[PDB]
Amino acid sequence: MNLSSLKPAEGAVKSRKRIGRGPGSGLGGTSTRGHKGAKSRSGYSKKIGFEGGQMPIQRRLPKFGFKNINRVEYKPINLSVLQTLSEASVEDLIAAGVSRNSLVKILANGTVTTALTVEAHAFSKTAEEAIVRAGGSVVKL
Amino acid sequence: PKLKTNSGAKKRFALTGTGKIKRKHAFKSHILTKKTKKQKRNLTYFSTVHKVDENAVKQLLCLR
Amino acid sequence: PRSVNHVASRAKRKRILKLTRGYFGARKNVWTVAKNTWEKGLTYAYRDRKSKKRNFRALWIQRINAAARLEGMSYSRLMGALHANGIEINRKVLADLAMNHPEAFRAIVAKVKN
Amino acid sequence: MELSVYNIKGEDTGKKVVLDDSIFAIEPNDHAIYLDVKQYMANQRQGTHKAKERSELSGSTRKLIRQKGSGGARRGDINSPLLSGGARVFGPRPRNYSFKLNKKLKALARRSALSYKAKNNEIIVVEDFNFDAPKTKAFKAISAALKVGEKKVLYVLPEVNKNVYLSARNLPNTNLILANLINTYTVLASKNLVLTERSVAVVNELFKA
RNA sequence: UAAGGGCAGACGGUGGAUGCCUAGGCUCUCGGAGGCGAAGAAGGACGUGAUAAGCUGCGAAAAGCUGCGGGAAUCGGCACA
RNA sequence: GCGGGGAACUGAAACAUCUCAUUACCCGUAGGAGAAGAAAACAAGUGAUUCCCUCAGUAGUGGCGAGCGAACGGGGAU
RNA sequence: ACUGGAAAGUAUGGCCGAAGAGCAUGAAAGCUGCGUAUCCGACAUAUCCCUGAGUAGCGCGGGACACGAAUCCUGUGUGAAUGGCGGGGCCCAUCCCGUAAGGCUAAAUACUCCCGAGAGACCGAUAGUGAACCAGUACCGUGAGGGAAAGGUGAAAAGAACCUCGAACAGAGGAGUGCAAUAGACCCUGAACCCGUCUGCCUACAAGCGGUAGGAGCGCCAGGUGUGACUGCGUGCCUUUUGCAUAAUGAACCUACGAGUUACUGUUUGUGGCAAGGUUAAUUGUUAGACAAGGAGCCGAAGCGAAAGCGAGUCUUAAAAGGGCGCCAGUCACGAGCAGUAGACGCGAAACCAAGUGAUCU
RNA sequence: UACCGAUGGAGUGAGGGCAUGGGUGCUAAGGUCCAUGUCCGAGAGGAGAAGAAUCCGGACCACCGGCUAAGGUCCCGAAA
RNA sequence: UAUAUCGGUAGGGGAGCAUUCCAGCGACGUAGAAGGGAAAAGGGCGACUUUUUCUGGAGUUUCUGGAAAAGCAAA
Ligand SMILES: [K+]
Ligand SMILES: [K+]
Ligand SMILES: [K+]
Ligand SMILES: [K+]
Ligand SMILES: [K+]
Ligand SMILES: [K+]
Ligand SMILES: [K+]
Ligand SMILES: [K+]
Ligand SMILES: [K+]
Ligand SMILES: [Mg+2]
Ligand SMILES: [Mg+2]
Ligand SMILES: [Mg+2]
Ligand SMILES: [Mg+2]
Ligand SMILES: [Mg+2]
Ligand SMILES: [Mg+2]
Ligand SMILES: [Mg+2]
Ligand SMILES: [Mg+2]
Ligand SMILES: [Mg+2]
Ligand SMILES: [Mg+2]
Ligand SMILES: [Mg+2]
Ligand SMILES: [Mg+2]
Ligand SMILES: [Mg+2]
Ligand SMILES: [Mg+2]
Ligand SMILES: [Mg+2]
Ligand SMILES: [Mg+2]
Ligand SMILES: [Mg+2]
Ligand SMILES: [Mg+2]
Ligand SMILES: [Mg+2]
Ligand SMILES: [Mg+2]
Ligand SMILES: [Mg+2]
Ligand SMILES: [Mg+2]
Ligand SMILES: [Mg+2]
Ligand SMILES: [Mg+2]
Ligand SMILES: [Mg+2]
Ligand SMILES: [Mg+2]
Ligand SMILES: [Mg+2]
Ligand SMILES: [Mg+2]
Ligand SMILES: [Mg+2]
Ligand SMILES: [Mg+2]
Ligand SMILES: [Mg+2]
Ligand SMILES: [Mg+2]
Ligand SMILES: [Mg+2]
Ligand SMILES: [Mg+2]
Ligand SMILES: [Mg+2]
Ligand SMILES: [Mg+2]
Ligand SMILES: [Mg+2]
Ligand SMILES: [Mg+2]
Ligand SMILES: [Mg+2]
Ligand code: NA
Ligand code: NA
Ligand code: NA
Ligand code: NA
Ligand code: NA
Repeated sequence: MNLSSLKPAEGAVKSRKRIGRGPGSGLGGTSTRGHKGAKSRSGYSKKIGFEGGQMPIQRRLPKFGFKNINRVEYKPINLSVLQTLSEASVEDLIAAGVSRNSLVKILANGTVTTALTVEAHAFSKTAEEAIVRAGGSVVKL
Repeated sequence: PKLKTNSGAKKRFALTGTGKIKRKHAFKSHILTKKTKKQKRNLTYFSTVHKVDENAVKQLLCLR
Repeated sequence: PRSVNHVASRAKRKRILKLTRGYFGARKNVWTVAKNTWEKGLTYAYRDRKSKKRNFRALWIQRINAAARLEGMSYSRLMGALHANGIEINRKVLADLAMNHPEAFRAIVAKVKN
Repeated sequence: MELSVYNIKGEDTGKKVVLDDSIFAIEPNDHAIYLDVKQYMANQRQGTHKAKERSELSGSTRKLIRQKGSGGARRGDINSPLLSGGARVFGPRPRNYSFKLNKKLKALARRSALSYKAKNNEIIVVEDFNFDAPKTKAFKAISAALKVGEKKVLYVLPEVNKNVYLSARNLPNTNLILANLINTYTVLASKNLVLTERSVAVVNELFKA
């Protein structure tokens, strides 16, 4: 193709819907709005959380809990991806190839099965036991 | 303009792992000697928003 | 850009107004009156295409009745006899023979006169 | 691919260049070309258009006729769209037509256009040339010798070359472009593509994969 | 027999739609500049031409006065002199 | 631009707190810009103002209703 | 050379090009005119020991801060310290940070009555400014104020000498000009409604939405076209309604005008690019929108718990899977649908508030 | 033959007549309130003179072909 | 290829025509453009489209894609 025979992919562009333009289109007259009432008028809008005057669910239910400000949340990294990164080293904690100046916690879902010394901010007890069983070490710093 | 969250909804609802809405049962604040112990425990437990009330709770939470 | 379809909009009306020639008074040329008249006529035409078949069948039956009474029978007796004998000539052909080929109608009647 | 090199006299020089396969021999993506061309022509737009709505007309807001009793249609103020000389409802407003396409999509569209030119055999590699003084006749002769002077042609140069640009300015079916500024619309808009050796090197280095 | 009437065609009348056209609008970009006034402003009144002035210009020196630079044959502003 | 005064209709499906809005409007007074600006500061290391992109419809605030709504930090212009 | 009233058109054959932008010219011109690319050019006149007291702080009443009673401000009443003093969201102690009650300060920012040069998948005379022209004019009002309609002969006025009818150009018929006067001043084109004349056919015994389906005769020009003796069937349309021929609503008619649009943010979906990753924003560089940079940020990548926290587990429990929730391909765009915020499909109140104009009527 | 999951878009939330079972009313109402069907609503065609829902019957378009339904066959008006 | 299906208000879904402008590719026009009158033909179907002639006297248009001031009978 050139500029003279351009063609979009099949089904990529669709024509817009145009209402209030006659009977044959199926969208004229009342123009998809029904007959009367509030919803038929220009400028009608739905009040969010309004149910006709019945007490809404967001007022019927109670508030609960609180959110801690200084919440230390770790990014989880598992043994399976540790072994995947190991199989193209034996000294992890690079982890940029991920995170971006974050705190990392090593978790035990797969298996290490290698001899690695892993440096991370946190480990689980199962993860520590797994890496030491496979013959590794932890640097919790 | 960007959509604004409803403050009451954001104080009353929470998202679960598989995209469900977590909520607290509401009949237990101040008339509790008369009620039943099993009733009170079932109101203590954390429930979920009904499917018909979903997308309304989602509109309140800005479809999040 | 600004788009006004002046020529197409006028041409639609002119095409329809060519179809309302011959109408009476304002119904031929005044456009809202003329367009109103033309659509009611179209509903009439749909109905009358159906009614034309009944009208022509009734005319054939009346002509066959007259010719059969000339021959000595009635329409109902003649048609019963033809159906019993298995003659499949329809009422249009029978009426045409009755009006224009009386000898052929007579031979047909004589076939089932038994 | 491999392309023979011609001098400015139209004769084969015996030298040959290699065009990157990852640029010039890929399967073209027609949808990508469509999107890139559309984005180019949308970015060229200057959406300076406006009409006056009801709040921007000059008439006063006084009720023209009293609400009841006059025997005609009820009327508000003179800026109504129902009245002759009234407001324009839902007319044009000033707009920005630019939109976003992914960088990788743009690169794919560029490579698809280049591959399409190479497959349809409109790429001519020529030797680099300079003009001591601007001269339209010399550039016309170069186009005639390369047999590109009938239809639209696009010359791709490695650097500015002010004398060459001045020479080609007045020719009507000729376009010039720098190698590093190559885009899908410009590549597709011309029948013939002419490259120099340095331009081929620059395109291969800068638009590969 | 058409007093008149109906329909069609042709040809006219009225009216000013449509098509084509326009520097008159609209939205902006870039670069400047961001005031005028008691040395009397903005905005007006009255005047001013060979011939009445509706605009324009001008101010009792009144469609204009002086000098320097540019230019080289028409000019004496516009409303079909 | 800065300053002095300052509504209501409207929204809350009534309405008074709240909103509309420190808006309309009236008045005073600068400049080519004006205002701000060099820590009795933010924070839990940065380092005067101003503007842009984020942080974020987040923290908070609220007949905890309708609504309103930051800052630290980071990336820039300078 | 051809067509033409007239070539710039078409067909040949040439030339210029740092100039093939444009406008004008009797139709559409790189080579007819003004210009354009490029280069040159100004007599002037302009521009470039001390350390801030009615303070810090405090009571009462208020205000501004995102905040509807910490920091900041103060009407009223009070009132220190001089290493000391202030803040870190109310108060205390430690710690940290700073040094009030004096002042000035460019840039990056906001705007366009005005001047110069440019542009538009903006309008094209009921549009676009109210205003293309006599426009804030005519007109209306005591006044404040409100506020129109109105463009086009022809290439060139060559704008019709003269004759005829007529009192008269009132108007026309000629002649003449002109490509054209059915371009003759209201002048390009010249539609509808509406109004006439001529020709063809029908019509003065006939009764309802005026058509529709049949069907002679007559009339025109070779199977088309006009009319329609006579026959069957038939209570317009819109809207609102359980239901309208309705004696419910609405329209004199025609031409022109007139009502789901755009922005932002979500969500779903069609189609795409990359893919365990995806994507840049503001902005910056080069040449002049394009190309390249810019990873801040956002989403995904692990959940459970109010939370500390633990983690393919976790919460509840003294403990038990006894119960809950979880383990056992995304992301960025383009097109479309829908939602919210904006006047948000259009027209329509009675009213409310602010600042002005009116006692020439009464 | 299209019943459920999940998702995108709705409209409707003034009903009416007939038959059947009832309440109310006066074993009145083209009355009113429920229930079970049905039709009109949103449904043209045929018979009943002319009638929203009574009797027959669900219209893709064309036909100057044929058979039937309800109901009819002296004339208006098809057929004894 | 067969069978089945194709009455419809509110309303949902699908596929198209015309209009103004733009890009690319083709074209037409004083030996007569657009517009206006008359006539003929065409389209699964339709929105609409071609052709002939008179008037008119200067611009118009095909296909593919793009964007909307994108269609009137009642207010
Ligand atoms: K309608
Ligand atoms: K209530
Ligand atoms: K003329
Ligand atoms: K002309
Ligand atoms: K006329
Ligand atoms: K008739
Ligand atoms: K009435
Ligand atoms: K009912
Ligand atoms: K046009
Ligand atoms: Mg519908
Ligand atoms: Mg409704
Ligand atoms: Mg309505
Ligand atoms: Mg209703
Ligand atoms: Mg309204
Ligand atoms: Mg039949
Ligand atoms: Mg007002
Ligand atoms: Mg207007
Ligand atoms: Mg529109
Ligand atoms: Mg007559
Ligand atoms: Mg006429
Ligand atoms: Mg004097
Ligand atoms: Mg209210
Ligand atoms: Mg020229
Ligand atoms: Mg106007
Ligand atoms: Mg006289
Ligand atoms: Mg004429
Ligand atoms: Mg004329
Ligand atoms: Mg009689
Ligand atoms: Mg008679
Ligand atoms: Mg009623
Ligand atoms: Mg009726
Ligand atoms: Mg009414
Ligand atoms: Mg009326
Ligand atoms: Mg009526
Ligand atoms: Mg009407
Ligand atoms: Mg009207
Ligand atoms: Mg209700
Ligand atoms: Mg009800
Ligand atoms: Mg009843
Ligand atoms: Mg209804
Ligand atoms: Mg039904
Ligand atoms: Mg039979
Ligand atoms: Mg009979
Ligand atoms: Mg059917
Ligand atoms: Mg249907
Ligand atoms: Mg002609
Ligand atoms: Mg429109
Ligand atoms: Mg119209
Ligand atoms: Na007559
Ligand atoms: Na001409
Ligand atoms: Na004369
Ligand atoms: Na009337
Ligand atoms: Na549709």
